[PDB]
Amino acid sequence: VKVKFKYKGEEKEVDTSKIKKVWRVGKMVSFTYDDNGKTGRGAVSEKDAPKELLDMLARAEREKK
DNA sequence: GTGATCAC
DNA sequence: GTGATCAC
Repeated sequence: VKVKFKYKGEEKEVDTSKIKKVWRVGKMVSFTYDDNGKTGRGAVSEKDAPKELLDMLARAEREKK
């Protein structure tokens, strides 16, 4: 599935399969991605986040340490 | 300010 | 070792 986001301003969308790290900053979801390139970075509202990313956040919220 | 990061 | 980013 895809998440569309703001960083800079050229608009963006990314397959959740290409998302390295996910975490919560306040009521915002922040993540890093890419592979062929640099580590891309993005964030979206925690309300308007696609269930999949939230699944990934939940995954990251239980990781030990 | 908040996490985590990149990019300088 | 600090600013710039991101949604509030």
